[PDB]
Amino acid sequence: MKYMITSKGDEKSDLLRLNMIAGFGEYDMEYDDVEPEIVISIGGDGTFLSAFHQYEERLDEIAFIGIHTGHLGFYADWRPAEADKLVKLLAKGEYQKVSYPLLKTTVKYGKEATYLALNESTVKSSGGPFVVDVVINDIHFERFRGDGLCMSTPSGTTAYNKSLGGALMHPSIEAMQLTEMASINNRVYRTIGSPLVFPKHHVVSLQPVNDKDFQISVDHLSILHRDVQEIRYEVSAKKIHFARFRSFPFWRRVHDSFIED
Amino acid sequence: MKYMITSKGDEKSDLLRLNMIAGFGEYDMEYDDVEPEIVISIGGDGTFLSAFHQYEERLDEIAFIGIHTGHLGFYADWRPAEADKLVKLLAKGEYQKVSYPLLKTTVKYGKEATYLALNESTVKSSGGPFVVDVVINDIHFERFRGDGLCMSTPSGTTAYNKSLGGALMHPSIEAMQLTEMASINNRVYRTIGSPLVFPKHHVVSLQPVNDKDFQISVDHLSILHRDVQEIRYEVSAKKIHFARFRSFPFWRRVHDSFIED
Amino acid sequence: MKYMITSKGDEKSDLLRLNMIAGFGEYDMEYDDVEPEIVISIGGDGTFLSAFHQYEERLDEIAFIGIHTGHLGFYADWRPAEADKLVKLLAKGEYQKVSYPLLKTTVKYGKEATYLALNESTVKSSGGPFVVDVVINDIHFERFRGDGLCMSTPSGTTAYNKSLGGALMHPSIEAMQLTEMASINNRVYRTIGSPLVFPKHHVVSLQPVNDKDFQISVDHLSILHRDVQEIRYEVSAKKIHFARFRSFPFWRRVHDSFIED
Amino acid sequence: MKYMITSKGDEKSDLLRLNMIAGFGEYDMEYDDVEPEIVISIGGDGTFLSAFHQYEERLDEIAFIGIHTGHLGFYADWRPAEADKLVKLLAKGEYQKVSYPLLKTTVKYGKEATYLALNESTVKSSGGPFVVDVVINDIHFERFRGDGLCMSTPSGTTAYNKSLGGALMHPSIEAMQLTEMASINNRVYRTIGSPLVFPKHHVVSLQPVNDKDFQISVDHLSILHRDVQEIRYEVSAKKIHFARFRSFPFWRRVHDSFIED
Ligand SMILES: NCCCN(CC#Cc1nc2c(N)ncnc2n1[C@@H]1O[C@H](CNC(=O)NCc2ccccc2)[C@@H](O)[C@H]1O)C[C@H]1O[C@@H](n2cnc3c(N)ncnc32)[C@H](O)[C@@H]1O
Ligand SMILES: NCCCN(CC#Cc1nc2c(N)ncnc2n1[C@@H]1O[C@H](CNC(=O)NCc2ccccc2)[C@@H](O)[C@H]1O)C[C@H]1O[C@@H](n2cnc3c(N)ncnc32)[C@H](O)[C@@H]1O
Ligand SMILES: NCCCN(CC#Cc1nc2c(N)ncnc2n1[C@@H]1O[C@H](CNC(=O)NCc2ccccc2)[C@@H](O)[C@H]1O)C[C@H]1O[C@@H](n2cnc3c(N)ncnc32)[C@H](O)[C@@H]1O
Ligand SMILES: NCCCN(CC#Cc1nc2c(N)ncnc2n1[C@@H]1O[C@H](CNC(=O)NCc2ccccc2)[C@@H](O)[C@H]1O)C[C@H]1O[C@@H](n2cnc3c(N)ncnc32)[C@H](O)[C@@H]1O
Repeated sequence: MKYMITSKGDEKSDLLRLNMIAGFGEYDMEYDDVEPEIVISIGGDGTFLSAFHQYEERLDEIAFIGIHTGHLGFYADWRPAEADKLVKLLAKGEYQKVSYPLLKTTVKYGKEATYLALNESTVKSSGGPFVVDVVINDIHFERFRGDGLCMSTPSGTTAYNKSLGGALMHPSIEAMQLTEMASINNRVYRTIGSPLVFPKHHVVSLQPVNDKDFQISVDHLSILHRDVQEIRYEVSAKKIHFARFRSFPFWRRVHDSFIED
Repeated sequence: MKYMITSKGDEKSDLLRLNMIAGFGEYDMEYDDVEPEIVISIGGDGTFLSAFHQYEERLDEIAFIGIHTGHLGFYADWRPAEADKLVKLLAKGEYQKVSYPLLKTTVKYGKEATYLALNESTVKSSGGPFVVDVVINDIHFERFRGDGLCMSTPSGTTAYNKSLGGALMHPSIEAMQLTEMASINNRVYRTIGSPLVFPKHHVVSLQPVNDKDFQISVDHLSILHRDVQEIRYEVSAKKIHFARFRSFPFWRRVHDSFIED
Repeated sequence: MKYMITSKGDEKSDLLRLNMIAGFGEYDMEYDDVEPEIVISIGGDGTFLSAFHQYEERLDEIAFIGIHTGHLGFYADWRPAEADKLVKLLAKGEYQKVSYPLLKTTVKYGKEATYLALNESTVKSSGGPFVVDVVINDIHFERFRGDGLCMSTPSGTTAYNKSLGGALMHPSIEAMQLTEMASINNRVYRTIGSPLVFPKHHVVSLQPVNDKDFQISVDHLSILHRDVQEIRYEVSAKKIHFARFRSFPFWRRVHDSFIED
Repeated sequence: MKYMITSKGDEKSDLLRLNMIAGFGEYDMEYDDVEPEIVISIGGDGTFLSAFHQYEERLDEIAFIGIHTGHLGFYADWRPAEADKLVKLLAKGEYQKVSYPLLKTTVKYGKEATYLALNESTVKSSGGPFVVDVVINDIHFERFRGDGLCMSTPSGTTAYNKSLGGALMHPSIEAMQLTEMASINNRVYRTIGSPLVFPKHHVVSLQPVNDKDFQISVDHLSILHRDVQEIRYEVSAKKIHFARFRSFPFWRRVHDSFIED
């Protein structure tokens, strides 16, 4: 029905976008970037991430599709050569939807801000040492000293989380994963070390010890937050929906990206 | 109703066992180690593991309880001082049950053997190099060369899995986790490296490349298997049930064991 | 002969400093913080690091001593109770000196700046992605994409380097060690992963790929450098000298700090 | 002068060997596999390792050369196409020698056995738990519980040591590196975790706690030792010598093997 297309903005992606719009013009399809029902991202995973955040207030009404004009992306998992086939199948419709879990981040001050992540949310200090108390379902778990912390969605586990030693999780698992960035461990300072995987309805709370200023990232976006009293992580009730047109299993996607393609 | 008690076999555990039996004699409780409904393990996690495997054919009819006479165990999570309180609460009954997921291992030859794991199942070679093809839901994922592989239950993630870099997973997540033991990675040999977390109904199959003899462990038990054609891992449909009498959250149990107690 | 004493600045360290000065007044010892021959640091390792950098232009004329008024430090390895014994032994003299290797960092622009490190020097980006070409003795070794890189002295290996997975090296080895911070590794991006240990006279050069702005740290000090053409690492020809009065072996120091004391 | 050639034993390596012998027949070169001065290994690193151990009692009289008929090896670093060039340059002589450090392993019982390693020596248990006390220069450093331990030469650091998280060390550094295999770390059990790098004249001693039977490997060779009282590691005074005919820097060799070739 209603659809829009975002572009990475290079020549290859802009022209693929115009060609798909022309191809869409031959069906009962209406270009609408205010209330689209299909969002096509042409570029890479960064382009797809921006498309998700552009429309994160209408996630239940939108099915996303990614086309990678560079190397294979984990979200942009369609090749440009299949664009005409994609146009045809999209126009007809009757496609199945698959849903991936998302991460909710709440930042409290001394007022509240909430953010939704498709990959992950990270916390680092403003410049000095990073020290937070990690509280799991109101239980004090550890005092973390180090570079920072990363809380990843399942589909995010192949991104920053992977570089930090985290496990790769199949996205059908409604969970979030917390990994450490360079923790100090000696006689007096102790962290768990291992990645931690949390189910739905578990709340991980980060509470400042001394400094209350933190650089908080949500996917690409990174903002300095001041006078922070708490950072709360939990699996969101909201999910992102993908239009699926053929089988591209997650573990094959992992294989193609990290082992060989 | 019917109950039995296993002991580590040292003086401390044998006498605690006899005292609980005497205390149980004052209620409508019958000692039966053929068809018990409550299985009390007195000792450590190894003692608890043997109790589980002693009765793994009646898991749906049994609630397990562990008493640790040494350091705190992840399964034997009751102190000996609470034994009298445990007797009293057990006798009355009306206790809630909590269930943890289990791992099913199938070993095929050229005939079939199946095993149930509460912690993990590992595969190593008989002596020479270990090389297996890793197949996920019939998709060839990687050729693994190294010391071996470990497939862990959620409650097993704090055991061997943790020492191999795996993530700690809350046991409410029905999953299994595959970690690598010292993989070779160079130009010609590529593994994923990261731990992999699999949901229910995903089948991980290990298939020999040259040598077909493997040392396979299931919890404590380790057996040399010969003429192996395939090793299949999946989350079991069977679950282990614990009698719960108070709140001892998993993440607090993790905290008490690895951070401080 | 000539000596000075730096203090962490809390009450405990200031008063210990005044007491040692009073005790030194009973010997042929002259307080001189312009050209001291003995530099006593009272506080922690951060205090010792500042003392080293305060006098890094007279390293060949100075023997350093650290007193830890908090937990045991790797550089401040004397307890406050031994201060009177230290005064007496220092005044007499005839102490042996031990030398630790240092790291030289050269930053080139489009002009040159050089820095000396006792712990390590790290490179991170100004905000966006960090991408550098790593060149070893003029040989292009890898293109590094990730959070950053850390080059550690031997005595620094128990500090940031340790938290990044680096090896602990005995300080008698004239070397530097390069560790990765969260590198991306997929089909198209490849780093070595492993820590790299370099002997004297090997030059590791970091060369920008796109962005030329970098946040460069040397021990505690962190500075944003702009218009960087190259960052060069090599083991310095200069060494830091410690006054030794009893045996405190490095591996015992490692044991006391990380295993138990 | 005197020379011999070992072969992997496949058709490619046997015929290359015969062709080099025929080519050597045109110079003042004598085939002697009793007291050779040049040892040519044709095959892979395993073939080279066997050549080293075949002649480990005449290391000071022998210069080794490796030809890799498969993928590039770290010791067999010459291609078969250069065999004729190698024959010519070898016959003339006047080649430079480069030396790599070696590892000495002493096994004491209740009698003594000593072994020389070019890659590494590892210790594992006979079947049950592996527990040893790690003693560094007579100082008790840690009690290690886990799968085992690996002590690597510098040139060995790119082999098993690399798969265990160890650092890659340039072979001009006279050192040995100790890495852990899956150590248990909790409240009651503590190891250092990090790889440890030891200079010449440091002695690392492994002492049994309960079981005295250990599976000890030296390069390819693996032997069950019984009634072990101590395992002692130190950098050997003996070195292996390579004939060098052109520049093939170690870090380029690392690059070609792990990054790209
Ligand atoms: N260019 C602006 C936006 C950059 N990123 C977009 C992305 C992405 C992504 N998501 C992936 C996924 N779920 N599974 C596997 N692949 C996934 N990709 C892949 O990652 C690559 C791109 N990303 C990248 O170079 N970032 C470095 C960076 C650092 C600082 C600022 C900006 C960029 C590409 O190949 C794509 O295919 C944003 C995402 O970087 C991830 N990120 C951040 N820091 C690191 C790190 N140190 N190591 C690994 N990933 C990191 C993080 O997770 C974030 O959401
Ligand atoms: N004694 C015969 C039986 C030994 N093990 C019993 C157990 C256990 C256990 N389960 C735990 C859990 N889910 N979460 C946290 N804690 C858990 N425990 C804790 O682990 C300790 C005991 N186990 C141990 O020293 N094993 C070494 C070993 C090697 C070879 C043969 C026999 C023993 C104790 O403190 C207990 O509290 C069996 C279990 O060893 C685990 N295991 C095996 N190898 C390693 C390793 N290299 N690193 C870490 N764990 C290992 C594995 O996972 C197995 O199921
Ligand atoms: N307070 C201002 C100055 C802080 N640091 C002083 C120091 C130190 C030190 N040197 C040590 C050594 N050679 N071997 C073992 N112990 C050694 N110490 C020990 O490290 C602790 C102190 N340092 C620390 O919390 N820093 C966190 C930090 C981050 C950002 C800004 C400021 C501080 C103390 O216990 C002492 O005993 C400076 C040194 O931090 C090291 N550092 C930096 N980031 C990390 C990290 N993520 N993980 C581990 N170390 C880190 C680095 O290496 C630097 O030179
Ligand atoms: N085939 C009989 C003999 C096998 N090995 C010969 C070798 C070698 C070698 N030395 C290398 C070096 N210094 N730097 C880089 N490359 C180096 N190679 C490379 O390693 C590959 C070969 N080796 C291998 O598959 N071994 C697995 C194995 C396990 C159990 C029994 C037999 C073999 C090849 O590509 C070659 O190019 C012996 C050496 O295996 C090393 N080894 C042992 N276990 C592991 C492991 N889990 N992970 C990584 N290496 C391991 C160890 O270190 C030993 O000395």
